[PDB]
Amino acid sequence: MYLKAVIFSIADVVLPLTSNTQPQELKSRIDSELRKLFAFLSSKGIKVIFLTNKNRNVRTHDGIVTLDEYLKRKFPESIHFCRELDNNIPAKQTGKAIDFIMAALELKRNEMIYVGRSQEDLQAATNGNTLFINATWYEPVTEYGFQFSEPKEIARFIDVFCLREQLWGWQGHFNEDVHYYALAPFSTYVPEFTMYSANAKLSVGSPDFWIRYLGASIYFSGLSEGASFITTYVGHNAEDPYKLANIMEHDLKGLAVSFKGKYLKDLFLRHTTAIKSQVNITSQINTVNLNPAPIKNLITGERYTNPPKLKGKKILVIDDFCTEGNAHETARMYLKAAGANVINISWLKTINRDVSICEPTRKIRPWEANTLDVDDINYVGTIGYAENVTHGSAPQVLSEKIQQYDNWDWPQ
Repeated sequence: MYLKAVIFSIADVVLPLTSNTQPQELKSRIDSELRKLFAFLSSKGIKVIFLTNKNRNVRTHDGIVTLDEYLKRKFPESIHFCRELDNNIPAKQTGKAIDFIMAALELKRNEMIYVGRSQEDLQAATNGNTLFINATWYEPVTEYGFQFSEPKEIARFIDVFCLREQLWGWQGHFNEDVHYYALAPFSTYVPEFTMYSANAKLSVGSPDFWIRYLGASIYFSGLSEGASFITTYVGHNAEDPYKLANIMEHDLKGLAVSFKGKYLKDLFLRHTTAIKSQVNITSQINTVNLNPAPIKNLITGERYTNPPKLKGKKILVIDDFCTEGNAHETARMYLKAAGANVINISWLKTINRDVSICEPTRKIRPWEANTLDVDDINYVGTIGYAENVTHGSAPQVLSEKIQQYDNWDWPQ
């Protein structure tokens, strides 16, 4: 098991608090779905924790009861860590209540996730470096994605992405600074399979499917630890380089929030159109660089006034396809030149294609255009495909995983 406990907060999750003008049938439906979720978790051996501050009064049809009485009668198979009832529990928003639960239940930090909605619970989860599961069935969120609109979505996320032994279908390392991960193997029989149309929706899967796959694998693998930045690469056409980022921006913002990191949508610039390749690697190197003024505030559009501080910072680079690695290696080359610690993550790894690892013989000016000759490339090694496929991973599983996700329903 990767996931051994799910923490639930109360406000706008178990009980609607912000509003008292909700659809009259919704609270009963949510209670029914929460019981299904908790029973599902129990059936998988996963503990249900309520983490609360006050043993607040709760109005019921029969009268007022305490929160502990309410939870124990409605959701008896649970663990209620309530600060008002136990002075040993640290203040939630410090993050240290996570440390308390880890010790009390003898669990690792990334053996738990944290379902909440309020800003106070977002801080409790993220300051405790636990994955935040943003529950939006009582209070909507418009600023970013990676949301869970009803309790069934949490069970679907867990069942599809969190219970399998293999979080990555392919992964490899080279020297001490090259780290490649891919969610699933991929093989096709057409020459240039597109993930999205020329002029936008995805062709394979969906934004919610991929962000949930990414979130689970990055988190339960331990790979999110210490990540400061998440970014995407750029398409080959300088006139339209952000088609993937544009589709995934909403959800990548939400994943960054949940990781206590920052999503830099336009850290990479495609200043000139290149040959599509993921072909000599100079085609990539000579047509991209780092943006010295990326968007700092995706709400306002305000840009950094000085280049982001990347030295010694861990950055997750996410792309859709990895074939021979020309895109990821170029992304790594620029970020490494700026002093960052780079993780290269792909949705899909093309089968029977090896990744050539490259290092420049000449110095890179990472924040502006560079023009390298083919002789300026040192091919230092290879992360092969066959040698690094994880057990049970085949190009046939992605189809089955999307089908399982798209048609998911409560089991019997």
